[PDB]
Amino acid sequence: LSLTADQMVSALLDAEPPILYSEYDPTRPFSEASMMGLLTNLADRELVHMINWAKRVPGFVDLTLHDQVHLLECAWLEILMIGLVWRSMEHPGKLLFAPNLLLDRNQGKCVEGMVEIFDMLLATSSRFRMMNLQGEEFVCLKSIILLNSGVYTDHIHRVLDKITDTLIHLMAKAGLTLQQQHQRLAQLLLILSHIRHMSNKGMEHLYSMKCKNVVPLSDLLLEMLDAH
Amino acid sequence: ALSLTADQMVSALLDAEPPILYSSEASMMGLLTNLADRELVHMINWAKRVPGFVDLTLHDQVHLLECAWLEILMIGLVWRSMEHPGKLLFAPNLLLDRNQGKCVEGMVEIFDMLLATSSRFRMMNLQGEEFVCLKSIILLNSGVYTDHIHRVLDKITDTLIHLMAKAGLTLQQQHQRLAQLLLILSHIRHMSNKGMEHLYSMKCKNVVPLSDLLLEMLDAHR
Amino acid sequence: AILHKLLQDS
Amino acid sequence: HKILHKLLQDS
Ligand SMILES: C[C@]12CC[C@@H]3c4ccc(O)cc4CC[C@H]3[C@@H]1CC[C@@H]2O
Ligand SMILES: C[C@]12CC[C@@H]3c4ccc(O)cc4CC[C@H]3[C@@H]1CC[C@@H]2O
Repeated sequence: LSLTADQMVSALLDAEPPILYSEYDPTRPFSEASMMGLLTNLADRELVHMINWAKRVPGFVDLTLHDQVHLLECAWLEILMIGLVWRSMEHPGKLLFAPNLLLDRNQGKCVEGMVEIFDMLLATSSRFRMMNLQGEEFVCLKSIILLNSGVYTDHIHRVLDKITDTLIHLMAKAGLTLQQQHQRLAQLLLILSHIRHMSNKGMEHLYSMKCKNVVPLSDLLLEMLDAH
Repeated sequence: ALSLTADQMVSALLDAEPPILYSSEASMMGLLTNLADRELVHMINWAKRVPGFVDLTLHDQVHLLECAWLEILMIGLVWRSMEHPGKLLFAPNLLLDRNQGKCVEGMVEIFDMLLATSSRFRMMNLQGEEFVCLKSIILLNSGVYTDHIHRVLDKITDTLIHLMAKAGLTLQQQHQRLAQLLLILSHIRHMSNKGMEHLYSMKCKNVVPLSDLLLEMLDAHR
Repeated sequence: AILHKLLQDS
Repeated sequence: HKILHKLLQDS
């Protein structure tokens, strides 16, 4: 709560996880199983970084382990997805899962029911591009998702208020008028409703794959999925 | 629509509000889906009175309502239940406490989320004028990623901020409260998606008859 | 869909 | 306890 806006931004920028590579193997064609394998193997490795990133989000480590578990269980796929959409901004029509795994919508058809989710992710990437979403805004949004998504399941709300001040500060510093500031704040936060929707559909899809024995999921993923 | 003042926007949304309708596992689902079906007809009229909405093509109106209908039903339910801690006011003659959710498989989890949202509404002291703005935002936002709509959305944001300024909040307080209100829409989205999953499961299990309209709304979500 | 008609008749 | 519960500690 002590942190200034500039300190908050620096903290969040510093905590950013790396972009990981997939285990993509260009020697063989994709199958439904092999693509699901790549994507879930990637998610799994990302998760370990996500856990350590969360610990660096102001206020998170003050919570009980149970509360930390609950927030990450609620938000993990939302966080993976907003990360994906951010990575994919400078690649119209494609999703940059990894630098060696850049897929267009046609490749999503490889997995039953996946292309619908690709389409939503692509539309969100387009919206980010239309808004000219900045990196400093992105990290604020990602932290908001972590702290908000499972919060209704005061300390947390104070941090959330601090991130709001931070978003407004960034916008003011960028020269937006006062009216433009609350309008953009709203536009950015309404994106979070769409990210929630995609996460819910993505979770249903993943559950479907598991229940059809399409891909072996790690114990961690099984449990993250089971929390839903 | 883009011409209205903040006060005129509030007035229009207040005027447009739907009426409050009246109301075993099979009978409870029967009551709930019967209620929902009748509410849906009034929702369509309300939507037509949300400024900007009738400017849209028929195709786009249908799409927005198909996406948002359960979110809209739920935020209304949460609003009605605000002054009744621990209960959901589905209708004035169907006020259900938390444990009656157990009467239907998988329902109490959803009851719990709705109750938590109502609890959040209370702790924020959500106002009626704010509520109708939020319901309008849900209608226009939920399916919108699938420019004049974004201009109308900006106007409703303006209207929310106007209401907060009128209420005496500082600039800093306005921005913080705007954020708090909009973040609850993420929770309402979550609840609608869970509710849709539940309704689909009940349909498959033949536990209740559903109206042609409801079946249509449900199948819009695949 | 009935939705279409409701919108038109509203 | 959940595996996440463990990862939140080790490190
Ligand atoms: C969860 C899925 C696999 C993991 C995918 C992933 C994997 C890694 C990542 O960084 C982002 C995403 C978003 C989409 C996710 C997919 C949506 C459906 C699929 O089952
Ligand atoms: C859709 C369900 C029946 C209709 C319910 C309803 C019915 C009427 C209403 O005004 C609000 C709601 C919210 C919750 C809905 C339920 C959630 C699960 C259930 O299937």
